Amino acid sequence: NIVTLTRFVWEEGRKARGTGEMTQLLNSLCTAVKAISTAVRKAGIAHLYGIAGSTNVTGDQVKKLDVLSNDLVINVLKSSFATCVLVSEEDKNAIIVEPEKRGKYVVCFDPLDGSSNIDCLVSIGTIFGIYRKNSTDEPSEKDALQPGRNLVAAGYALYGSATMLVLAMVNGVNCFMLDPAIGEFILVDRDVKIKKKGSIYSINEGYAKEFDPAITEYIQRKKFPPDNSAPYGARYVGSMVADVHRTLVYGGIFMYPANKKSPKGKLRLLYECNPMAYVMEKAGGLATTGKEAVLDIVPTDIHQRAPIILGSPEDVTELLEIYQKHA
Amino acid sequence: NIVTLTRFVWEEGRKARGTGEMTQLLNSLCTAVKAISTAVRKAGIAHLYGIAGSTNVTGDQVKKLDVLSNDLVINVLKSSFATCVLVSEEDKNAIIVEPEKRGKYVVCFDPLDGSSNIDCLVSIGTIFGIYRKNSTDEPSEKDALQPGRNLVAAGYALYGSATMLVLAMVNGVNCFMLDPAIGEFILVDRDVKIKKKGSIYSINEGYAKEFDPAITEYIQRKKFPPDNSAPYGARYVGSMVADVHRTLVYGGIFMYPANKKSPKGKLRLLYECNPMAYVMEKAGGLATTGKEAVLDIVPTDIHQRAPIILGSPEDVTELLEIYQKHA
Amino acid sequence: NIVTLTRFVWEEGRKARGTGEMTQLLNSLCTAVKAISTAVRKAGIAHLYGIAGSTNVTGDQVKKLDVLSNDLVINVLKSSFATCVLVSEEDKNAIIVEPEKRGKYVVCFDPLDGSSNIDCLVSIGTIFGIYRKNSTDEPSEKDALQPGRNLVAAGYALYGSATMLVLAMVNGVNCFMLDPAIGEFILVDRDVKIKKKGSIYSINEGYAKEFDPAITEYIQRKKFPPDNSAPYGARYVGSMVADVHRTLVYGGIFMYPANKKSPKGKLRLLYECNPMAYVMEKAGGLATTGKEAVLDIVPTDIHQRAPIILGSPEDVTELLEIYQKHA
Amino acid sequence: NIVTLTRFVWEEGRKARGTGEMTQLLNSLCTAVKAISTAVRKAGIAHLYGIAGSTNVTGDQVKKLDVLSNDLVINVLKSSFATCVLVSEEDKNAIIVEPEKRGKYVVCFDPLDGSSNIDCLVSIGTIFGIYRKNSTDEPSEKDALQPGRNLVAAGYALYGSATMLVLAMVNGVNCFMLDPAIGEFILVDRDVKIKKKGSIYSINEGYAKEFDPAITEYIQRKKFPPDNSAPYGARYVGSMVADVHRTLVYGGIFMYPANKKSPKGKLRLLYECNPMAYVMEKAGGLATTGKEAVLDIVPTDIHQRAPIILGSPEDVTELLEIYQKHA
Ligand SMILES: Nc1ncnc2c1ncn2[C@@H]1O[C@H](COP(=O)(O)O)[C@@H](O)[C@H]1O
Ligand SMILES: Nc1ncnc2c1ncn2[C@@H]1O[C@H](COP(=O)(O)O)[C@@H](O)[C@H]1O
Ligand SMILES: Nc1ncnc2c1ncn2[C@@H]1O[C@H](COP(=O)(O)O)[C@@H](O)[C@H]1O
Ligand SMILES: Nc1ncnc2c1ncn2[C@@H]1O[C@H](COP(=O)(O)O)[C@@H](O)[C@H]1O
Ligand SMILES: O=P(O)(O)OC[C@H]1O[C@](O)(CO)[C@@H](O)[C@@H]1O
Ligand SMILES: O=P(O)(O)OC[C@H]1O[C@](O)(CO)[C@@H](O)[C@@H]1O
Ligand SMILES: O=P(O)(O)OC[C@H]1O[C@](O)(CO)[C@@H](O)[C@@H]1O
Ligand SMILES: O=P(O)(O)OC[C@H]1O[C@](O)(CO)[C@@H](O)[C@@H]1O
Ligand SMILES: [Mg+2]
Ligand SMILES: [Mg+2]
Ligand SMILES: [Mg+2]
Ligand SMILES: [Mg+2]
Ligand SMILES: [Mg+2]
Ligand SMILES: [Mg+2]
Ligand SMILES: [Mg+2]
Ligand SMILES: [Mg+2]
Repeated sequence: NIVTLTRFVWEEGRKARGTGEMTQLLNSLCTAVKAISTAVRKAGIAHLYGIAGSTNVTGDQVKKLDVLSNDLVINVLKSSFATCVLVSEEDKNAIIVEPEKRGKYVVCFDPLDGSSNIDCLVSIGTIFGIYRKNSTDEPSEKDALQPGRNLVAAGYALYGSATMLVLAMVNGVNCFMLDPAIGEFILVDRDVKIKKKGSIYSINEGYAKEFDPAITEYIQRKKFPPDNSAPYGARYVGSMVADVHRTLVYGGIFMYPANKKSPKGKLRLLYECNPMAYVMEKAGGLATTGKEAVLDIVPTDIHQRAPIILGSPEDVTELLEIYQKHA
Repeated sequence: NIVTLTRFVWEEGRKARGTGEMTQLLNSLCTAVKAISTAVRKAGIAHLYGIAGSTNVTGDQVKKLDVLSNDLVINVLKSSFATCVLVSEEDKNAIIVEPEKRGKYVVCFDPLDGSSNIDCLVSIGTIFGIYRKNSTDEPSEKDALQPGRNLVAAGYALYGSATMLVLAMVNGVNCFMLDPAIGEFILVDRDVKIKKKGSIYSINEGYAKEFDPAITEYIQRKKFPPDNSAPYGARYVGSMVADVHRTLVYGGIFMYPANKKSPKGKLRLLYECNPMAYVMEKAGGLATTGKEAVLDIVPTDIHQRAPIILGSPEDVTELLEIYQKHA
Repeated sequence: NIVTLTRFVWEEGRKARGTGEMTQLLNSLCTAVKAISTAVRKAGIAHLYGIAGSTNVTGDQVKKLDVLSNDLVINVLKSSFATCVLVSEEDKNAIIVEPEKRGKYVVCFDPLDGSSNIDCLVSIGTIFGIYRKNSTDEPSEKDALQPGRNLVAAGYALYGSATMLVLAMVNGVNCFMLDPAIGEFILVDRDVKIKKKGSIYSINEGYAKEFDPAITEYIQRKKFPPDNSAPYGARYVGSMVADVHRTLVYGGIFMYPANKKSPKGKLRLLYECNPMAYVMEKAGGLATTGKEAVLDIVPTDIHQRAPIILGSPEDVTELLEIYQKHA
Repeated sequence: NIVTLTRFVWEEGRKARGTGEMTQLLNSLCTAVKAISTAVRKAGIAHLYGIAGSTNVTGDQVKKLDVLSNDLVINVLKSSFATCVLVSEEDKNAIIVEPEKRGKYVVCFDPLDGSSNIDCLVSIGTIFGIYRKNSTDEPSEKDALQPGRNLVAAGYALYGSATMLVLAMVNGVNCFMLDPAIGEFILVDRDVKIKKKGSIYSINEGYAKEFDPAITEYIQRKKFPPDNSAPYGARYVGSMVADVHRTLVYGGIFMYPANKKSPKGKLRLLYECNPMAYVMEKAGGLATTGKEAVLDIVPTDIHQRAPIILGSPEDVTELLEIYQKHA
């Protein structure tokens, strides 16, 4: 028996006795992701470039891709009827859903992540996190400011060589590969577990001059092992979604620590760090700032940043013990 | 006035006064590339997972994406009628073409490069180079041992967020985007030129402990600019096709130098290094082992390796100077 | 707000307070239909024809299309968990679903209809009818033998110039167009109503010599109107699904009356006539044998045939009154 | 050994000693055909219905499939560099090509035929014919008034259950299936020949009351064979492209004779009748007005109509005899 994304969420929803609202919300993400995937893959681009003449639009319009993604995501989510608040990376303010379309779920998302790789055609993706609304108050920003630990579902779509959607929930992590011939995601990996230990480390070493001594020491150790084993390989694609997926699936460690340009980290906590930390923990892995668990942080700004270290438990831990040794 | 790959090749053929044999060869390759693209993006994956039933099969028994790619290329090329010898990464020996199907061209390719990335869905590609056959004697392996300087055409397809075909000939480098809705590459970037100086460096820093002193000095300068300029950023996807493409388009440098466990470099001369050296030079860049232009090596074995450093002219030149300083 | 098939069935299901089982069953048809559509449209056919060599399958296998369709349909339905009995046109016996996968719904279907048009590439389609199981007995054939009037949902997919899925239920008829770029059906026509009267008649006149006098008289009247208006146009595609859809959407009348080769009609009652009659009545139209309503017939053979006349009410009626005038 | 349309055209070009101008012309058409196909099958229809938002628009304001088709064809042909005059169904006057873009070929086409079928999703097609330019004077409309006998190439694309391109030249008719997964037509039927005698007749029987006596006699014989043979079956899709294709492949006859409200027939000479007459004759069939081979008419107006009867040689001959018997 083959399992499709659609069927899988449905089955899970019954097991959990849902009213179906969260299930429709998930079905809606899928749609969004398929629509983004098709755009990213450049289908229909011959029109932009004149295959039918440059007479095609009467006035002004073409779209950047992340603008489009954002529109797809927002619009599909509202149409779901499952949400009351949304937080996009592209909006200075939480969007609040009209009462007619208002469900009970808060959704944080990065509609298109890894934009310095968009032009060079490198892997890019979409990041999401779902919360249940925890107040009887009219829906506002505060509803989005919960710790990642209160997540009900999270995950990401990866537009790589193929398109994959990874979904994490209370019971674990599942991967579905998009079949673009029939528009259906297919469970291809079930209940995924990251290796305890890894052989790849992933960090942008260009900030070498600004790392703290923990990260400096750890990096040396990945390259000149004290036990004299083979040094870790290094991979940094530059798209968080890509680097984290490879981390999930081959194991190892991903790092985006604090900097002078950012002393608080670069990556966003609501819609980059959190969901990626939820996925890592559901899969037997760790996600820390160096000092504490990403999921336990209570945000104050929807666009707050945080340092993030995630990956195999022995690897992350090894770095936590350096921070400890140092403090 | 939209220019598709087929038209462009056709015209370039006219200007060259071609017999039309090479043009057909290139048309053939486009077709191989669109076919691999669809396979890589997993159209019809649902059949492999029993959508239609017939579910005994999913086991370690069926054709890998890398093997499929190879077959597509060999067959689509032979069917061209323009080739007499092919070299593939995936075969110990050059394939001699059937006298009946024979043509003058010699083709070296890597049907699918970046196979450490395959399972994690990161970008992967196809690299190729085309030579004119030098001797009059029967077609034999040694027809492929010609230095890169002799390349009549060379380039690659990147399967990334989108699929792209980059093609370099005597008079420049051009980029064509695959519109998978119609099966057609659209020229999106004409006569491409790499910038003189980038701000990104690409290398696997995990081999730090095997690096020669110049590579070592070089990295340091990128991190701690002795002149106080901004430090370069780092990127290493792990797929040559992707790292190189980014280098073409954003500028900067890409390096797979010799190291102790790879005393000759790891990347293959005939179908990885030469193809990308040719693109880089046709685009105003450099490609060097550290002591010598890659294109000038006289090859001695079809699977020979070479150290390769390629990218923007100023960034390669700076490194070469370091190499000179280490006499 | 755009409505997708998925969302539409969901919304309807809640309104009707379903446990969701019938809703998953519908979601499962969709999938099946997308999969059939992609096959029919010939995607991936380059493999059959050797694009990768004729070395591709080790032993014996390619599939006819209606065989495939059948496998898709059966397998997707079982996987739904919504069914206990299925009746395919391709199976001499009702399939009975294993108790582990056994839902409460009986499904009758023609997996691929219009097969004399398959080779000439004319429009083809899939026909379905859903019943609720009406016994507390272990599920057997008798569960499929209900009159069309006990239908809970029915409809068809059309693989024409575009692919459309038409769905009828207690409350009416809705059309969704397949967007093959993102694999999603889009409500494009809502609550469809056939015209009271039409200007097209549709019958295979080649059986002229064997019609009864009712049909003979009616045909003359469509061609030499007694009121002297313009004669109806004639259309017979040869695929029931195509002729009936055009009937639904432009109005008029479709006929496949009794014959000597068939004195009982050609078309099958469980999975051709019934669903097509349910769709016609939900849309303000009529479906008769000449003597009685198709939906009211209680079948005795799952593969029983019946005469069928359907289309605009004034048109069908005009023919009923000829039968009456004659009897 | 798989043969794609591009290869086939290329070779036929070699054998013909072509300049390669006509070959490019045909390549261009393939590209137009794949583009219309995608549009007809409704990829990206979700955008027209506000998936991405921007929902003011769906109203009677945006480009019809028929207009889009026309633009694709004109532009893709002009970009060929092989044409000096085009005739389209959709334009009152021939389009003269810009001297800069000029070539020797004259092209008559029907970008989208069967528009009464468009809304019901029944098959529709694109018909074309190519002439060599006869005079030396400036390119003008009258360059298109050449009898069909002069056609250098002719054929059509059928958008049906699958998309097909049928192409007839001096040395035969071949059929190529579009694999929309890779954007490539595959030759599936080589040197096609219509059978001598079919058992299907195609006509709009609704015009019975305007039919000339021979057509009338003819129909009767198909229904009541005076020799007691089996009666022919009837089929009339309503789209010339589909009815004709079926005629090519199953055999039999297709008829649009003159009738009183269409005293000259309805179908257009330059871009409907000639293109299909040429295919039929190159395939061993006949095409006649009833008194004269269609290809021999000297046309006098680019939108002139003609009565046309085409199909198997025995079935056309039988009808012609009836016409002779009516002196
Ligand atoms: N598809 C699903 N998968 C897993 N849990 C679900 C699903 N649907 C609902 N639930 C659980 O039930 C809770 C209430 O669902 P709902 O009743 O739709 O708001 C959710 O917050 C989930 O924890
Ligand atoms: N499409 C083309 N683009 C650029 N150069 C070409 C093309 N076709 C042929 N040539 C040049 O002309 C030489 C002979 O062409 P051919 O007769 O096809 O072998 C080739 O080796 C190329 O150097
Ligand atoms: N998606 C739906 N649309 C319309 N009616 C439905 C739907 N789902 C369930 N129902 C109605 O509720 C009945 C019981 O549904 P179920 O509880 O799924 O067996 C069905 O037989 C339908 O009449
Ligand atoms: N691809 C082709 N297939 C068949 N005949 C061709 C082809 N190309 C050219 N010809 C024949 O040669 C003539 C001159 O070709 P051209 O130089 O392309 O105008 C054409 O009018 C055709 O009759
Ligand atoms: O170039 P930098 O500073 O390493 O940042 C790249 C990071 O930025 C992001 O685009 C988020 O801004 C991530 O996808 C990625 O990890
Ligand atoms: O893991 P390493 O040693 O850095 O290798 C990366 C290189 O591996 C290769 O796959 C070797 O073919 C290249 O595509 C890529 O540049
Ligand atoms: O050629 P005939 O006898 O008119 O039958 C065609 C009919 O047969 C069917 O294929 C069902 O067998 C219908 O789709 C269609 O209406
Ligand atoms: O409805 P009628 O008069 O039979 O016309 C059918 C004919 O109409 C046309 O659309 C006229 O272009 C043809 O495609 C088709 O053969
Ligand atoms: Mg973003
Ligand atoms: Mg981001
Ligand atoms: Mg390689
Ligand atoms: Mg390889
Ligand atoms: Mg059938
Ligand atoms: Mg049938
Ligand atoms: Mg027409
Ligand atoms: Mg037209």
